[PDB]
Amino acid sequence: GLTEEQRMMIRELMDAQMKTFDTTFSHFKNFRLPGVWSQVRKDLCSLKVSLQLRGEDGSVWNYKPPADSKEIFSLLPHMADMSTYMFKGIISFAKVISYFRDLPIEDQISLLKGAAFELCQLRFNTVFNAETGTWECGRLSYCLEQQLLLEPMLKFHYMLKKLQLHEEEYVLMQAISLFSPDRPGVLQHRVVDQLQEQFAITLKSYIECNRPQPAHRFLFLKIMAMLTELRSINAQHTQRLLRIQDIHPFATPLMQELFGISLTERHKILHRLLQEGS
Amino acid sequence: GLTEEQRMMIRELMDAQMKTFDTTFSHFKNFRLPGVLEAAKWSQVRKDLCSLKVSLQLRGEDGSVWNYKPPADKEIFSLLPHMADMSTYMFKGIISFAKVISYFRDLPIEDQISLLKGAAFELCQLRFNTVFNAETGTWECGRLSYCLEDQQLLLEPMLKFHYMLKKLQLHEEEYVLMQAISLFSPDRPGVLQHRVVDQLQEQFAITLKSYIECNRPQPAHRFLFLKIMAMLTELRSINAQHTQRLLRIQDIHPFATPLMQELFGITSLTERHKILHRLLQE
Ligand SMILES: CCC[C@H](CC)Oc1ccc(C(C)(C)C)cc1NC(=O)c1nnn(-c2cc(OC)c(OC)cc2OC)c1C
Repeated sequence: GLTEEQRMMIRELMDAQMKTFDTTFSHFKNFRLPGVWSQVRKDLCSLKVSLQLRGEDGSVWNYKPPADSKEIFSLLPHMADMSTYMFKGIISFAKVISYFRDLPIEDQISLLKGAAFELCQLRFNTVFNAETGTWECGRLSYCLEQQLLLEPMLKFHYMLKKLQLHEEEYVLMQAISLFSPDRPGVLQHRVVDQLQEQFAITLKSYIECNRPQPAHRFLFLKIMAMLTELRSINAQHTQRLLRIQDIHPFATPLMQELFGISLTERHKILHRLLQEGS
Repeated sequence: GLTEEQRMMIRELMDAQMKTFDTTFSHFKNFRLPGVLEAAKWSQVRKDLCSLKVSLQLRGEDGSVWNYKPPADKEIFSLLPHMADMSTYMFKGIISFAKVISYFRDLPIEDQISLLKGAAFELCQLRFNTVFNAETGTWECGRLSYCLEDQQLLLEPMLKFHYMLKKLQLHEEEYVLMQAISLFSPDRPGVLQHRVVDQLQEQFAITLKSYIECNRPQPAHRFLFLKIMAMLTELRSINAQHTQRLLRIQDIHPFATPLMQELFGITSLTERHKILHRLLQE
């Protein structure tokens, strides 16, 4: 049994997730596609994937990427368009949350700047297939091509998928990650921290009310440990992606705002999206 | 051996084939691709498209491979715009091939149109056979490949034609001689100079027959010429079948390029074939 606010808190996060997560990716359209230095290449080989695109008629386009030999940056324009679409649903997810919109406009930008990558990877894990190693995104599919676990990103997705979390546990991780008080640029550190502690208490209470099996022992502490690991991966890959942008500019205008390439003035797209409605 | 006129007859056909056959399909660009998105009229159309089912493969300069798996069953009309662009590109190379031949230029412009109107499909299949892989079942057109999908395929005469013709393992000179015999068919609709085209076709047949006698062993290729003539006869029937299959599909779903509309009878001999007439002047 959870308190009435804990029940209300989960139902709002669940309602916000349903309204702002295009799990079928049907509204993802107008995306770039592949046409018909030593420190950089070591990272891209781990996340090498093949792109599949199913059609409403039943046809299947399949893209096998070129081998290792300006060929490792062919999928990045598409992945930038995909990451931007995912984050636009993340922004809408934050706007629906009542505790988020009541924050100052600068804190809303600072929180989304620090949780952009983390909240996308949590939503990506829900469409990740453990056996096939494929992120099934409705019309689109991303299939990979023992040693991969050395890459923290792939290792994070396999460990998180192994926990077999509920929808409520996924959206609570998004709330705990979004309401991080120690993000760069946050002013209301104390108010955001108070909000984060309530999401953690709600997550801890939910697990005790629905997970009696021994496979889920210490599950709350595992989740909190995964959120810390995901925070480190965020710092690694955000620093890594700036090197690729430095050599081959590929980021969309919204991704450029999130990287640093007044807050409301240099984050014009993010400011406009926070003022717009559903 | 071969007579000096027959030797020069092969040299001209080989020269015409070399100048007009983009064997690597390097100049085939700007083509359409399948996008990322009464009752007896359709019933007869579905039977035609399910016969030949191929998957499209696109190799890239960097090493990437785009692959298109066709759908099942207005969904079976996804590959037609691409094949219309491929056929038109092949037709233009066939027209240029005939224009290089001196025996073809001396014919009236109407007989040139009539011969090209009846042998356009046949000469493309002969060129397509040279890039067909019997083992993999794929037409390798350089960066483009067309792999078939399921004796299940021998039922269609078109696929059976390519496998039987490939088994003969014909030379380049024998292939280009088949094109001349097929191009100079005197019994095409609209042909006027029946005797010239018939005598010209007989000389190409004699040259092809004499070429086999002088460049092949004695007992092994004793009937190779008659096998070739049988394949040309079978190929003429496939042309009549395919031409009728395309008119039914075009009537329901227009996909024909302007050049294909003229060669197939869709809307004087030069009044209804203005595009084909212009390509013969230049
Ligand atoms: C389902 C597709 C995804 C998949 C899920 C983990 O994974 C990838 C797999 C392969 C590749 C290759 C290009 C190497 C082939 C990439 C990814 N993955 C990504 O391309 C990516 N995933 N997240 N982000 C990202 C997003 C952000 O917010 C918009 C952000 O903040 C601005 C920073 C980000 O990166 C540090 C990217 C660029």
